[PDB]
Amino acid sequence: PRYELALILKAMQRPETAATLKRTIEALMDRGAIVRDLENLGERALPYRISAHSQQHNRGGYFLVDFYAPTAAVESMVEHLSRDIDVIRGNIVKHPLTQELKECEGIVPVPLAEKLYSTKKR
Amino acid sequence: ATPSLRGRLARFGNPRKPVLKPNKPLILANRVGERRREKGEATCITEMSVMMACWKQNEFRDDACRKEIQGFLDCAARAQEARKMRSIQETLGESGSLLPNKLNKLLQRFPNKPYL
Amino acid sequence: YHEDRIRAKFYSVYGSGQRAFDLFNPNFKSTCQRFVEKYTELQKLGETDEEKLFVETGKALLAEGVILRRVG
Amino acid sequence: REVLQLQEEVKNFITRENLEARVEAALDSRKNYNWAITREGLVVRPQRR
Amino acid sequence: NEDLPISMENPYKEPLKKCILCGKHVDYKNVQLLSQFVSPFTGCIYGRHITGLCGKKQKEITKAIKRAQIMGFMPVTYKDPAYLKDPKVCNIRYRE
Amino acid sequence: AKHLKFIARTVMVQEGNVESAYRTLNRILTMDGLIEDIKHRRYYEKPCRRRQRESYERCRRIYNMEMARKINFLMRKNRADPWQGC
Amino acid sequence: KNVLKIRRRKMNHHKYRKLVKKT
Amino acid sequence: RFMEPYIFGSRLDHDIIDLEQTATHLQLALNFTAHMAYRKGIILFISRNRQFSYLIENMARDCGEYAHTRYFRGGMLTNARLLFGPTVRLPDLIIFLHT
Amino acid sequence: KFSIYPPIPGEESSLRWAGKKFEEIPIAHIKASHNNTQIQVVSASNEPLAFASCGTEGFRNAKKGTGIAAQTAGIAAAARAKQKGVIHIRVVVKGLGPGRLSAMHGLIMGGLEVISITDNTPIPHNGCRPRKARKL
Amino acid sequence: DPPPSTLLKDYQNVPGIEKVDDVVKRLLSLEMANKKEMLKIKQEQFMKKIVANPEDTRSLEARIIALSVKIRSYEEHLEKHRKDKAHKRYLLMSIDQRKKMLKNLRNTNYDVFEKICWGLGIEYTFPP
RNA sequence: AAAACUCCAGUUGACACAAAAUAGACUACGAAAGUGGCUUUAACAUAUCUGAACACACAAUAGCUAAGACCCAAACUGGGAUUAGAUACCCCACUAUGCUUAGCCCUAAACCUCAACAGUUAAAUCAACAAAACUGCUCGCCAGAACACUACGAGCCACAGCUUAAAACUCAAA
Ligand SMILES: [Mg+2]
Ligand SMILES: [Mg+2]
Ligand SMILES: [Mg+2]
Ligand SMILES: [Mg+2]
Ligand SMILES: [Mg+2]
Ligand SMILES: [Mg+2]
Ligand SMILES: [Mg+2]
Ligand SMILES: [Mg+2]
Ligand SMILES: [Mg+2]
Ligand SMILES: [Mg+2]
Ligand SMILES: [Zn+2]
Repeated sequence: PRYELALILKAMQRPETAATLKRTIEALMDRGAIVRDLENLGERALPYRISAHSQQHNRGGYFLVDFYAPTAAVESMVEHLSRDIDVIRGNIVKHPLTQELKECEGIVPVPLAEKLYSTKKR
Repeated sequence: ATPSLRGRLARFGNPRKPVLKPNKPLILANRVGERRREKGEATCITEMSVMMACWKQNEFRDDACRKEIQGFLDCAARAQEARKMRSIQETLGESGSLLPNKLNKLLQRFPNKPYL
Repeated sequence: YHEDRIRAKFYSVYGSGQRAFDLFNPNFKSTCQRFVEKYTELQKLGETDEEKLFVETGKALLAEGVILRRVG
Repeated sequence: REVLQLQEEVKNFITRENLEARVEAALDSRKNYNWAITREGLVVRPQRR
Repeated sequence: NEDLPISMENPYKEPLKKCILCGKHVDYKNVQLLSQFVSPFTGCIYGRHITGLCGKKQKEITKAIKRAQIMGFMPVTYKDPAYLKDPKVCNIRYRE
Repeated sequence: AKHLKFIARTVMVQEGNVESAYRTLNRILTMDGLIEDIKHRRYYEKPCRRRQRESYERCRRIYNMEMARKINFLMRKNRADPWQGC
Repeated sequence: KNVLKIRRRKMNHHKYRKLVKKT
Repeated sequence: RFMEPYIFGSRLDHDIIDLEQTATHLQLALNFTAHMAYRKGIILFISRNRQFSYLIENMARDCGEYAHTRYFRGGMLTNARLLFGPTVRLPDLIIFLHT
Repeated sequence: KFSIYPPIPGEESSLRWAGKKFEEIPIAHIKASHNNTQIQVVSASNEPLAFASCGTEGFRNAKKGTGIAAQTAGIAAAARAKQKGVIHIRVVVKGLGPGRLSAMHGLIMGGLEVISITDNTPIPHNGCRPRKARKL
Repeated sequence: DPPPSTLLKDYQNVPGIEKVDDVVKRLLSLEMANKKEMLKIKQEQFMKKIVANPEDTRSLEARIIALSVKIRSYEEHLEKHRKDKAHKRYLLMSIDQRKKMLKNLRNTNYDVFEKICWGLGIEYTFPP
């Protein structure tokens, strides 16, 4: 099946991030994962001070790696990502385009659900 | 908007766990409950505090802290007249809400008939 | 009835007529009744497409002497 | 039709010789998956600021 | 004779109201859409009656919100200050 | 404590209006459900009592909404005496 | 109201437990 | 519930009373009320309705009959021996304009 | 005009108070509990400047969780802050209790100015297990 | 054990196979797929080898094959995950249902019964 | 009000092997018990029904052993206030326990007390409440009570127990 990867790095502009992306692509190709495309979300700002490997990070970027990984290499990829130092965090999430958009008609006013008690004068 | 009440009560046609478990039967009455009033206020304390502070700082004479004590007296009189006008208005005047008497009268005018 | 569907289509396209509905006159012919009568007399000829029927009904209403207030 | 579409789409992938150019094009490009909505249901993208 | 009513498909039926996010795609990467459904002060998720969506729609919305908060794409206890000048959709009553 | 500082639950004061801002903050906290949540978590609540209290709150809210809708529907006939005697 | 039998059974069980704890 | 054979159909959540059997029941109603006054009978109009309480009282007054559009006491038509006098001729026909 | 939201530290922050912005304003933390409250004024560079509570005056036992004691503690803290030059403060409320606004009123009456009322109640998200429910 | 690349059911009776390259063959296989695909492939192979016509889905033989596939899957999940009570109960119930269906088949048709017993290898034991 | 700690209290920089606000105005999954922080994998049976105490498999939490951590809550414990007496209702610190691995008798108000499979109410109409009342097939129970969630017997990885289950005596009862 298809999966995604929200890769989070530190602040290195070009060389170190390119090297980490090269290492990730090599690991994916060695673990039997066909890399499709790559989406760059740009260097943004972290919503909170993260405490990953050793140092505290407060200014990192985001990357998206699209690939087709089998159902036996996900744990190995997670271990390889956790073993990295320049990688803050990264969860392997399946691709959202697999689940198609289900059709709907909206809401509907539910009537008064009667027929719950007896009809005695009491 | 009122929420749904389909699969809430434990009935014969509900093969699931009961969501809502009321103690009284869900049958609306024709009376409005009495509103709450006269609670613990304990207001107007900063004037007394500053008066005690002025009395403790200098001497315990009356001409030393005249401003603080006259402000405390004015605040106490204002609180008293405010309580008086509140007790006067809360017996015939309705602001925002309505009087429970007219409410229960209107409910008795159009009562509920659950027994069909 | 079918005139109910015709009036539904008329209210969906145009809307409320400029004349006030007088519920006291038994023979009160409003804009909806005239539209239904025109649609019926045009269907009695021999047309199937609803768009052509609607256009012909609008032309007949504009020719009989009334202003069609449509929401464009 | 689906397998023909898949065959036409698979022509643009990443293997072994397309790595440096691909990472350069990725670093030299940005994408924005953020878009707002209104009360009427229209899609408004913040890229018009 | 011919003036008798016929039980048809019940005319005078207005089309059912859709939703503000029915013909769209709910994803966790979208931060603006996930932040427009949260309080700008305490960062609380509004109820079902405040937003005005269905069951599956609100479920996907809150799941995407939680995924973005866990993975690291949107604050939890507060709202991003750069997403404040946006068209309000939820029904509020405070501030005044 | 890893998030930002003065952003969450932050108001402003306009020309010394410190009581209005405090009342606004209190209303926001009561609408978001935080003071009641703290008062509930002040003591450990058992899951049985938790479910019972939740069901009680839900049924009371439903009854209050029904009564409010009935009052809003019946307020249209809150007139005087159009027919004297009779 | 309707718990007298349950209280009697509880008292009997308590007496049985006391007898078991004794000897 | 007891209003199915007396209603033709529904026109936008509005019950339409059929006039086919309505005229048949009205002819039998007017025939039963005509022979009552023709054979020296008492007709009482009881209709607790404040909206039309003035028109009913004047119709029974000009025709020499009786009306009762006010508050109906408890033991009136039943315990008529302790609410008026010794013996009171009970009306053999009572018309209800508003049930 | 006048946005209730706080200014961002990012671009141009257009609010000035005594020649200073908003991030360089000293903080006045208040920890109001169910029976005692403490008021400490800390500068922007995280340096203690003043500290006044109910226990550092003369109140003992349950007399610390009152409005008068909290007001006196706030007045004392405001005076100790004015003795060194603070003027502008940022009140931080921590926890609930009777003396929740009395400390703020005392800090205001002491001679200080409050421009932002903040509160960071440590509400646990199903965190630690509290004590058992007492039998009243 | 089917090979990792053997074109599953959804991509089997489709024209154009020799013209397909390698990446599409590797993606449309059993490596980047789901275990349900392998189970369906095993069921189809069993229905093509053992019984004759595989089009009859509502027949008893197809139900027996499906229950056997489910039993094998539950046994694999149990030998892979030890502490699993719900899956063990489901496996026992599936075994009981398969045994009851085999009993019914033997009572109504012994030929296909013994054919299935020879094919799948299982033997209907008489309950004591 | 004690009593407890004065290596205590306060903002800040550095930190988890339990629990997962706001989505909870949702009725969802699962045979039931039970289950709502995120990510990945396997997966939730049966194209007539019922059907075990002559069987099999699960089953809230409470109790044990063999290996460890231990903020917090808390059986027991010791101290501190009132009462003629308080081993409890109020407070302080802690153990067994709530956690991870494997093995035990399987305990409940296991209460939605309503056995499962299907249907109905203008033919059928209920002592009274509760959740209005009935048609076809099938398993276990009842017919006064305490005695007795009781000894023995029959089976148990359990040796203060679990499953099944009486006799003796009293009364006009409950
Ligand atoms: Mg009750
Ligand atoms: Mg855990
Ligand atoms: Mg069976
Ligand atoms: Mg311990
Ligand atoms: Mg502790
Ligand atoms: Mg157990
Ligand atoms: Mg239960
Ligand atoms: Mg039972
Ligand atoms: Mg049964
Ligand atoms: Mg048992
Ligand atoms: Zn929708």
